[PDB]
Amino acid sequence: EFPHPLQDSWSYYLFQFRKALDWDECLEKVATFSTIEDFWSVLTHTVRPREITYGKDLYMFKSDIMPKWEDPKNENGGRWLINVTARQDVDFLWDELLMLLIGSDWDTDEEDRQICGAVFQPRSRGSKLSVWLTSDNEEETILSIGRRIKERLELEDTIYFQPVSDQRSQTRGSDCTGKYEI
Amino acid sequence: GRIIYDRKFLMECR
Ligand SMILES: C[n+]1cn([C@@H]2O[C@H](COP(=O)(O)OP(=O)(O)OP(=O)(O)OC[C@H]3O[C@@H](n4cnc5c(=O)[nH]c(N)nc54)[C@H](O)[C@@H]3O)[C@@H](O)[C@H]2O)c2nc(N)[nH]c(=O)c21
Repeated sequence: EFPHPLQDSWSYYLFQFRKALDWDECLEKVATFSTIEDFWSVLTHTVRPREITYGKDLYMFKSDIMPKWEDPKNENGGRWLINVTARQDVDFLWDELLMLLIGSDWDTDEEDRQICGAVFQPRSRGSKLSVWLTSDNEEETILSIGRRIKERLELEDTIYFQPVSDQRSQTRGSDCTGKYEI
Repeated sequence: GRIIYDRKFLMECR
């Protein structure tokens, strides 16, 4: 039962808001894993997406990449944004998404290179899953990644690619477009 | 060589 090594080492974080903490101070690293076995153990020992309280978020990023815009690997990037519908199981969405990422089940090496991490954000008004990518202008690769996400997550609604600049300038509470859409 | 695992295999490990 020698462990199965992953293409990358990943770190798993919880975002928990408390009063008078800066945004990044609300993040805490709860695991770093590098094997299939340890990947599944993290999920078995942390809260399921369907059980999480609103506004408490899950971040899974390649270990060398901090889960914030300020990281060199994120600052010129963007995210595929997925708006969860009432009929969808967020446990399925999150598990399929993370399997796609940690298993590196992309057609090409180049797509894997774009990947920074994934984010689950439970919200009252509609939950969101995101995949953060290192660039905002590798159109062809960004689009094949978006297409693969939709396939694996069995998504029907349009997904949106939003560069970090647009994320920064987004107002909390505004009701959704992207540089790319599919 | 990029290390690749499909969902069938990952789930079998789960
Ligand atoms: C990814 N990111 C986000 N922020 C910042 O977080 C805000 C909400 O984003 P969000 O994506 O949670 O938006 P909503 O769901 O509309 O928020 P909403 O549903 O209103 O809140 C979700 C949860 O986040 C909490 N929260 C929302 N805004 C802030 C904030 O500005 N500071 C802190 N400490 N907590 C916040 C809130 O209490 C709740 O627990 C953004 O506008 C950025 O200012 C980041 N700041 C930096 N420096 N670097 C980052 O990488 C970064």
